[PDB]
Amino acid sequence: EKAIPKDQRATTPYMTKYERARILGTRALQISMNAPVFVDLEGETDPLRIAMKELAEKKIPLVIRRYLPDGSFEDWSVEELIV
Amino acid sequence: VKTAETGYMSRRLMKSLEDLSCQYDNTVRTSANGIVQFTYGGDGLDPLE
Amino acid sequence: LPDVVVKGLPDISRAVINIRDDGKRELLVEGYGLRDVMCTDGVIGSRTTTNHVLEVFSVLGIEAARYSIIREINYTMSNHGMSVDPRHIQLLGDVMTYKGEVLGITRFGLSKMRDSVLQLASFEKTTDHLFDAAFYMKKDAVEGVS
Amino acid sequence: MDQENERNISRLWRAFRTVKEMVKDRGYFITQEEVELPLEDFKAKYCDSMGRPQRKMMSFQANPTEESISKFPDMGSLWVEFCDEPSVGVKTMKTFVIHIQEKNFQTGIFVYQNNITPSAMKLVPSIPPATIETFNEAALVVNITHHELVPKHIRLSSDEKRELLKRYRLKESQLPRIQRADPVALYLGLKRGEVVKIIRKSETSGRYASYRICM
Amino acid sequence: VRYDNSGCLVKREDLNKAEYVDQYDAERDFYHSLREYINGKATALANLRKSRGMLGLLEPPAKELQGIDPDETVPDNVKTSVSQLYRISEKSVRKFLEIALFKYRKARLEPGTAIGAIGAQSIGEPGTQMTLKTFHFAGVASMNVT
Amino acid sequence: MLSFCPSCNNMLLITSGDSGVYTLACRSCPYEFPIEGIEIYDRKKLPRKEVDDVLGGGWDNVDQTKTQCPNYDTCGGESAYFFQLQIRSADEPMTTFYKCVNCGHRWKEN
Ligand SMILES: [Mg+2]
Ligand SMILES: [Zn+2]
Ligand SMILES: [Zn+2]
Repeated sequence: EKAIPKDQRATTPYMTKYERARILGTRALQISMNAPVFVDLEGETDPLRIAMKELAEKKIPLVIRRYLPDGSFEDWSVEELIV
Repeated sequence: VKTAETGYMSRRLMKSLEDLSCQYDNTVRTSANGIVQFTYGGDGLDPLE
Repeated sequence: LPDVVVKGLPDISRAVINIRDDGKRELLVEGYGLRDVMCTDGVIGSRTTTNHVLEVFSVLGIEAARYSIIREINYTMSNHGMSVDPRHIQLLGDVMTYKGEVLGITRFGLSKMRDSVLQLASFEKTTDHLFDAAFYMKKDAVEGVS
Repeated sequence: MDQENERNISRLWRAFRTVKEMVKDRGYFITQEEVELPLEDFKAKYCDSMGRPQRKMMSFQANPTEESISKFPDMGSLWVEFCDEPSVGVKTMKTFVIHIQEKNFQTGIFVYQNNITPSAMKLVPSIPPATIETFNEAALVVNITHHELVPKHIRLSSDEKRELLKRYRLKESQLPRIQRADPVALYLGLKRGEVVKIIRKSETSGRYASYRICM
Repeated sequence: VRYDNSGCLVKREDLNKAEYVDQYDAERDFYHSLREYINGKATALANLRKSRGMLGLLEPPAKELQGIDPDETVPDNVKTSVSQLYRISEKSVRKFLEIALFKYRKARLEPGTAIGAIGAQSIGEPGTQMTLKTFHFAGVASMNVT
Repeated sequence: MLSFCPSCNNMLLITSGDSGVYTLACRSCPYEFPIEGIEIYDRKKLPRKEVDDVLGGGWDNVDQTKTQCPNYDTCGGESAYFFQLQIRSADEPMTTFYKCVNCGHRWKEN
């Protein structure tokens, strides 16, 4: 229940494949629910493709909460997780 | 015989190993949060990579 | 009378001397006694291994048991051109031996620490496990993927 | 005959070497002079002129070393006693317990000859200040910790166990277990809740450490 | 760092004492392997250099004239011959180290991986292509171990 | 033992008579063959079961082939003992198994 503060963070600084897939799914679901996007569609209508473009421009407004087995967690913004 | 035995060892080992996943502290644990490997393979390396 | 044992351990079906493609004439026995062979004179107990995992466990311990499991599986799929990464075998040995004893992948073995009555039912023996859980009033959480 | 006697003297010499090693790596004052004892010297010292191997005057006292006592402050001296009767009875077990109580020995090793009486399991677990490790001479002809298939088990102190359970943010129940009466656990005199560090070696991942807790 | 079992530094005389083995030891071995490979390449270059009569600067030099280049006395012939045979640039070494470190970092198991299920399938899918009956090469005539 | 009565040809048995005499008394018939200082003995031979040599290996009596094993970067093996089994369906072809003679590495080339 106690958040590990941003200054120290034990878990990997890289986005995992599962984190990428879940972020894309969540953002695509939000877009499919008419959420505003922060990228240039250039004619794109697919929420998944728009979410992929957002992830490419590193503009998805979500943060990954990685719970440790000991019950704690640390937050990693999508932008600060590197691919 | 192989067709008849397909899906038996995989199913049994699956029932055994379904819930073992890598944790964010690099430990392999059961779904009861009990440690099976403090590090995967004693190396932490994915065989796929 | 002509069936009693006067010499040799009463656990060996037969002993055979083999050659490991060298000048070394090892003997490997088709028996069920490992401690007796190790404590037999003229044999090195430092390097004397059986292929019975449960025998290794009873004689040498759980760590040697998991080593024996890993090596036996690696030998079994190394004789068939089965290129499986050894980490999968290591994980199998660890999951089989992490409770302190060699627990198999059978219905009795699965009742190790899981307590997941629904997972156990979906595996095998649904009704007996369900009735045991209802009678003991088990309170298994929902954590398994099953 | 003579073949039985010579095999018996060699076997007793080997078992004596094994218990010396077990006490030495449990952490006690035993060095290579009384570990590496040749069979001829065993005959010279612990074998009567008659030749029949006696198992009373090689029972010895083991004291903790400075390093062992510093790591584990609570560890008394050790009394390793060898039985002579194939089937041990209540009387000799009672006199062994009396010896333990009267000499204030934190533990006592009882290496019997052939078998142990059924009544022992009611009688041995009654010693508050101490404990008794019950052994068989054939079960320790060869010490298993010298086997190529047994990784080096290192028992951890209470401070080390606390440090491990904190570095991993763990409870004891989440640890992998090693059984009471496990062949290596008995060799090391492990107790419930005592964590052992296992140094195992792998071909594709090198040397790495795992941990087990005695239950 | 390789702390103790109690969390203290190791005295650099017990660094590999084998009760201070922990995690990060595979990483240490990997770094040592990288150094060993680079040292093999450097030793090959040095052996070629000294086989040409000129100095094989395997060890760093330490003298008053250590500033001057030790290839001035060479008459422009074996210099270009050695550069023809082995020419290891600093950019090349740095690129190799970057690639190797990147690959090792990428090879680490990712959290959340269903590693147990992956291992189960990796051990069981090979178990479908193997015969239940034990088939042996014609002429082995060894003990029929399954 | 395996002795039979001359009268009824039933099997003879040793019976303890008076003064502990071991006679060859016949059940089912009044026949008595006593032992007056005579040694009735049955001797049957048994096999010697001699020593056996080292097992070794008869791999020279196996079918090699001309194939380079995947572990050609460790050992230069161009031969492999083989046997072919059609563990595939009748529509599929046959599968071949191999074992390098230079390292002992087995693999199925299908
Ligand atoms: Mg087909
Ligand atoms: Zn008759
Ligand atoms: Zn080969």
